[PDB]
Amino acid sequence: ESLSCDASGVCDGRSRSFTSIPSGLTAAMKSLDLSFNKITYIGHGDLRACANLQVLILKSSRINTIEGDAFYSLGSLEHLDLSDNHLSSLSSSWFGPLSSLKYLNLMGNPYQTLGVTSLFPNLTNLQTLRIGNVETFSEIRRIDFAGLTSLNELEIKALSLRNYQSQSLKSIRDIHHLTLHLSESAFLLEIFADILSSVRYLELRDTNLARFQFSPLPVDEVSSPMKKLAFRGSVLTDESFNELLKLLRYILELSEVEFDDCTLNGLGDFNPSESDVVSELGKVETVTIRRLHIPQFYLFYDLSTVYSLLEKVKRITVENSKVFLVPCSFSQHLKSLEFLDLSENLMVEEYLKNSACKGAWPSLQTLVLSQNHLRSMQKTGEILLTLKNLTSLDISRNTFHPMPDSCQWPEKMRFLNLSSTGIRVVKTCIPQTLEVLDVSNNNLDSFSLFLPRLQELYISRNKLKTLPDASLFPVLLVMKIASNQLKSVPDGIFDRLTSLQKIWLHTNPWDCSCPRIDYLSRWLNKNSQKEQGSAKCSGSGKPVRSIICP
Amino acid sequence: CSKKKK
Amino acid sequence: ESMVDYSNRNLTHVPKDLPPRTKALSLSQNSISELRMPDISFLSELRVLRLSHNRIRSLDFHVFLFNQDLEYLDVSHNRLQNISCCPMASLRHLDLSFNDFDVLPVCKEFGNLTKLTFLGLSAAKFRQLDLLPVAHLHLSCILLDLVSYHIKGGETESLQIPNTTVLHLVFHPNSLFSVQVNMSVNALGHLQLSNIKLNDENCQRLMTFLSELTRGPTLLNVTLQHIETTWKCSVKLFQFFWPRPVEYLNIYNLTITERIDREEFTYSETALKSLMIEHVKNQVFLFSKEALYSVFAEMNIKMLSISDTPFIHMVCPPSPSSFTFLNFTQNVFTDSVFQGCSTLKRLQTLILQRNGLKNFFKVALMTKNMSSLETLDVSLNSLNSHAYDRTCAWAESILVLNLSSNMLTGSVFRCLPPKVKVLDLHNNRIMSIPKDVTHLQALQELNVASNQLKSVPDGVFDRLTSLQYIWLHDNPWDCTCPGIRYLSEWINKHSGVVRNSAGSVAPDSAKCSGSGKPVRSIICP
Ligand SMILES: *C[C@@H](COC(=O)CCCCCCCCCCCCCCC)OC(=O)CCCCCCCCCCCCCCC
Ligand SMILES: *[C@@H]1O[C@H](CO)[C@@H](O[C@@H]2O[C@H](CO)[C@@H](O[C@@H]3O[C@H](CO)[C@@H](O)[C@H](O)[C@@H]3O)[C@H](O)[C@H]2NC(C)=O)[C@H](O)[C@H]1NC(C)=O
Ligand SMILES: *[C@@H]1O[C@H](CO)[C@@H](O[C@@H]2O[C@H](CO)[C@@H](O[C@@H]3O[C@H](CO)[C@@H](O)[C@H](O)[C@@H]3O)[C@H](O)[C@H]2NC(C)=O)[C@H](O)[C@H]1NC(C)=O
Ligand SMILES: *[C@@H]1O[C@H](CO)[C@@H](O[C@@H]2O[C@H](CO)[C@@H](O[C@@H]3O[C@H](CO)[C@@H](O)[C@H](O)[C@@H]3O)[C@H](O)[C@H]2NC(C)=O)[C@H](O)[C@H]1NC(C)=O
Ligand SMILES: *[C@@H]1O[C@H](CO)[C@@H](O[C@@H]2O[C@H](CO)[C@@H](O)[C@H](O)[C@H]2NC(C)=O)[C@H](O)[C@H]1NC(C)=O
Ligand SMILES: *[C@@H]1O[C@H](CO)[C@@H](O[C@@H]2O[C@H](CO)[C@@H](O)[C@H](O)[C@H]2NC(C)=O)[C@H](O)[C@H]1NC(C)=O
Ligand SMILES: *[C@H]1O[C@H](CO)[C@@H](O[C@@H]2O[C@H](CO)[C@@H](O)[C@H](O)[C@H]2NC(C)=O)[C@H](O)[C@H]1NC(C)=O
Ligand SMILES: *[C@@H]1O[C@H](CO)[C@@H](O)[C@H](O)[C@H]1NC(C)=O
Ligand SMILES: *[C@@H]1O[C@H](CO)[C@@H](O)[C@H](O)[C@H]1NC(C)=O
Ligand SMILES: *[C@@H]1O[C@H](CO)[C@@H](O)[C@H](O)[C@H]1NC(C)=O
Ligand SMILES: *[C@@H]1O[C@H](CO)[C@@H](O)[C@H](O)[C@H]1NC(C)=O
Ligand SMILES: *[C@@H]1O[C@H](CO)[C@@H](O)[C@H](O)[C@H]1NC(C)=O
Repeated sequence: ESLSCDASGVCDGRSRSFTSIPSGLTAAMKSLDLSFNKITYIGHGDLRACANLQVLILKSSRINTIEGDAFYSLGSLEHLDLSDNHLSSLSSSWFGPLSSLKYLNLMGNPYQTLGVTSLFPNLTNLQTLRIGNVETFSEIRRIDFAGLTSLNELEIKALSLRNYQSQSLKSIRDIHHLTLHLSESAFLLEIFADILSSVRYLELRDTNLARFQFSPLPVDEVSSPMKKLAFRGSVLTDESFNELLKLLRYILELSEVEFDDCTLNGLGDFNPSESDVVSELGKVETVTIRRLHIPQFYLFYDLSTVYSLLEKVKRITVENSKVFLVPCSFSQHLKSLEFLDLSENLMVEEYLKNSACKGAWPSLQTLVLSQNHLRSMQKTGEILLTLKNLTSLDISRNTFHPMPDSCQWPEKMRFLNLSSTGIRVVKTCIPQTLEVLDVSNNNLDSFSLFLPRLQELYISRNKLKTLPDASLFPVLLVMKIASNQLKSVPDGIFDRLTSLQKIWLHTNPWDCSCPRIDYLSRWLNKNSQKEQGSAKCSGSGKPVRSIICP
Repeated sequence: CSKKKK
Repeated sequence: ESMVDYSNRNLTHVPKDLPPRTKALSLSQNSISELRMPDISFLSELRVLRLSHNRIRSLDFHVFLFNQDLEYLDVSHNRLQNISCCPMASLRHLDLSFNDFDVLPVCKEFGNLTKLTFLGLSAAKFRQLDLLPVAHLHLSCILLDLVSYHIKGGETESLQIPNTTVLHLVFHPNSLFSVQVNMSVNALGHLQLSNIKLNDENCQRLMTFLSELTRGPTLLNVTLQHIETTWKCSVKLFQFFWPRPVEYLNIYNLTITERIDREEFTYSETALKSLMIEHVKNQVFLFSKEALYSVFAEMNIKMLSISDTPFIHMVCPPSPSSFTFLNFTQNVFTDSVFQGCSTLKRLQTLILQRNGLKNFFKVALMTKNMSSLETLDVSLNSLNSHAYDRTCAWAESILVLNLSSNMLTGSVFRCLPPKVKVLDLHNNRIMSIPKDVTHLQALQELNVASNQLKSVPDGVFDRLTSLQYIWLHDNPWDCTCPGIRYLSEWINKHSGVVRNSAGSVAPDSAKCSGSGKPVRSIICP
């Protein structure tokens, strides 16, 4: 039964069970939030008082009818959120007076269309439109987006699109990021043609692409702005690849493809037209696949029908998709590949030995095999010798057996991430060449390791009673060595760390006894710059940058 | 992985 | 046992200084070359003498004249070629395997070795009757090695093997298996072959050699060790065994070799109760995984174990199988294993320990139609109960469920087999506990040890009326009085119920985040 507020002017009337817009509103209010109530009705005078309001958040209340002129006096309002209400239909009158509006979210309302009069023509300041719904938004007409020339974010949620009039999205000159939700492919070809010259990033959501057929577009030779293409929750078949790949012929400038929580009801039996395979995926440098569900993942094909298509790509991500082998021939065909991220898969040295064959991944500089099932650092590093250009490896989140004294690694490996790796000792396995080492979140009792070049040394969340000798790394730049078991570090330790420029010590059971905590106490002060995280005194909570001693 | 059917 | 171990001591003679009444002496792995009487005369009490891995050329059994008590002599891995014909009657274990004997050194006097139980031999030539002198002893192991053996003038060599519990045969470790000796056996409990290298060209050579050691009186076990073989040949090896009297078949350190194609096979009535494969290296990378996995899936035995391999999956049997035991330890299996598999309705115990099972709720949907499942060990995987779709469909029949050592959170109690009796959830990540721990009232053992639990909602362990074991240790319990009372009154009222990280009664086991004080010590008024 209470509306609050704050000094700035940010009133918060959230889940107080209202049946009407809170009585008495002030011209001091800059941001009103009346979400999640039963404001079934907004009336003529309900919002005349707060004429200086920049933000009106009415999300998911119970709003089913809003008088036409409800918003007339809100002429400074830039953020309007009516999502998730029972607006059975929309009025052209609500938005006319809001010449200051930048953001307007209308999704979540049971309207069938956007009504018979353009809603947005007089909104020269609009940057973000969100319309549509899951179960009833069914038509898209050419009037619907008249008067809109540019938008940062357009989000049409049209899962139930029964009909899309030709050329609806074409009048819009520039769209920075269009998010479409279609349940099936019936209109994708038609809409894709309308956004060839406007959209800069297309995100397609929740689409059954199972039986998607391509065919040449009516459109004229228009150079497309589109640089990113992303499929969120799509169902795809091996056929879909063959057709979808044909779309890139219209978006020559494209440089990134992404597939998110997508299902592939297939096995990689791709047969790409030959025109497309000569193109080598155009200007697409980066390909990203996350959580691709493949029902019979184990029956997956050679994937050799695309070995030529991908000779030019530079960054590939295939995360949490049950990858268990990148066939050697594939690897040798990924000539131009610089970044490879195979996190959260099924790689084991046995497969990795094939996937990194003698001629594999020639340009690879970064390998990421986090959260796979590796169990021997010696076997791993030795397999990877095939990678001559490898300069940074991440085999973290892999429950390794104890590393030995003698290992080999890529002679240019400057970055090794062994975090969360279960280890409890560090031997001379780790190569001297290492400029960055991350051995945090483990069971290390002592880091006692000569690594000259070593700049950074992330080694937090450990059981380290004692701090490492400052000779072990003469050119050191950083040392994240928090959440540890440090009682107190020897006075005169950052002497030969004439290089250290940032440090971590927080969350640590120390010992702030005036007779002993001399050095630390005053060094942390001289260079408060070189330091993030505030050291907690054991039992006091008082910072170590505090009181010094005579 | 598997090769095709030739 | 009164022992002196002098192995790797670089020795040359038998240390004349040793304690006179010594009983077990090992001079293994040295450079002793001759063994004269005055070398061991004094050790009158000697029972055991291990001389494995030396350089002795001749061995005179009279040399042991004064060791009337010697029962274990191991002169394997030397360079023996000559041998006194009469071994000491005191022998129970005589090992002469891996030497340089032309022909089996078993003389007629070996009959006097009535107490003999282990016999180890090696040779390069075999005649049918060579082991006749020991055919009337109640032997337990005959170790025999054909490392020294080459093929000869086609006139097939024979060799009658005396009745033994175990027959262990070791071959040359660096070549295609090429034995043509005809080996008979009457009574055999366990045949065991080591160092088997096959392609398709010598596959049959092995099947023939096995044919006669395998002809059956009763049942026997077979063990293959270090087999590197074609896939074609492996599918043959299985088929060769199926009709034969082999109850347990075991394979250790298998290496699949040149290609994996679809091989012909049918499994008919068999004596086989158990296939067990452990440690599988695979050198083929491209092949139809059906061609490999179906060969096992369609097997009509009761127990299949396949462990420590690169395998990523197992196919669901095409027809109702008779598997009642499945153990796929330490592979790379996923939660899609046996998805909606309605053809393991006899399966009682399934073991998926040490794999890549991700989605705890997919792992529940797996057992949906496993009408006989009582034990499910999906431990040491990568499980977690954060699934978007948290729908439960457990087999109503599970009694023992090892979920220990994953990344399970607390929602894990929203979804547990109706009639569970054992629930090992140790080494997980549970703080998040729900009010569903009493809608599952039949447990007897419980292990929520090594977790992240601070407190436990008041009134749980009350309805766990059948509880009797509970591992509460290694948890960061909040011991501030307003809410640590319930657990303290509990541990005390049930002192015997709480076990430790070892297995014995211990109410101390539960400790506090701060002092380390036993939670049952605390008194909140
Ligand atoms: C046999 C093994 C081998 O699998 C691998 O080699 C894994 C490496 C993945 C290489 C990624 C190449 C993708 C190129 C995309 C081109 C964009 C076209 C744009 C169209 C509009 O198999 C496995 O181990 C199985 C598990 C993981 C492999 C499955 C992922 C490969 C799918 C690639 C395309 C998905 C998009 C759907 C198209 C219909
Ligand atoms: C699993 O089986 C394989 C064989 O399929 C075993 O590897 C083999 O091991 C033997 C003995 O270690 C190797 O013999 C060696 O040969 C070299 C010359 O090549 C010789 O100088 C040595 O004295 C020794 O006899 C053999 O080469 C090797 N075979 C292969 C193909 O590598 C292995 O021992 C088994 N693994 C386990 C777990 O025991
Ligand atoms: C399910 O299958 C696994 C795999 O075979 C079984 O575990 C295996 O059991 C044997 C015997 O316990 C282990 O041998 C051990 O080797 C060590 C190493 O030298 C030795 O010191 C021990 O005394 C023992 O002999 C073997 O390593 C082990 N394999 C693995 C990968 O763990 C298991 O028993 C089966 N489970 C059930 C319930 O049947
Ligand atoms: C695999 O498992 C599913 C679910 O466990 C089986 O379908 C289920 O079968 C039961 C009968 O055992 C169906 O019960 C039906 O309703 C009542 C119970 O409320 C029952 O008393 C009736 O006899 C009637 O059949 C039930 O519809 C169904 N549960 C589902 C669909 O979730 C399925 O048949 C199994 N497939 C096999 C046996 O391979
Ligand atoms: C080295 O690897 C670890 C683990 O993969 C990284 O730490 C994680 O970083 C992500 C952000 O990328 C965080 O969301 C997680 O909290 C971290 N995991 C934990 C708990 O450690 C780490 O960032 C990597 N280091 C470098 C230099 O890239
Ligand atoms: C052959 O194999 C069986 C199974 O290993 C052996 O039997 C073992 O001991 C008892 C009684 O014989 C069996 O019931 C167990 O199943 C076996 N114990 C295990 C699993 O290690 C037997 O030793 C062998 N001898 C035969 C049957 O000839
Ligand atoms: C279920 O699985 C785990 C193994 O993942 C078993 O845990 C072992 O317990 C015994 C003592 O009872 C130890 O010898 C092993 O070292 C334990 N393994 C580890 C390190 O987790 C457990 O026995 C099984 N659960 C039950 C109660 O049967
Ligand atoms: C603004 O919108 C109204 C109809 O909704 C129309 O009468 C008016 O002419 C429009 N002005 C612009 C920007 O053309
Ligand atoms: C490394 O990458 C470059 C660029 O592809 C290539 O030309 C070269 O052969 C590779 N090998 C090394 C280590 O120089
Ligand atoms: C044979 O055995 C008996 C003891 O069992 C022993 O007295 C006798 O001397 C032995 N014969 C020889 C020559 O070994
Ligand atoms: C061993 O085998 C032979 C038959 O070849 C038989 O005469 C003898 O009685 C058997 N007895 C045992 C089990 O030692
Ligand atoms: C092998 O030896 C036995 C006799 O001990 C005999 O019955 C069998 O026919 C022989 N056949 C071959 C060469 O396999």
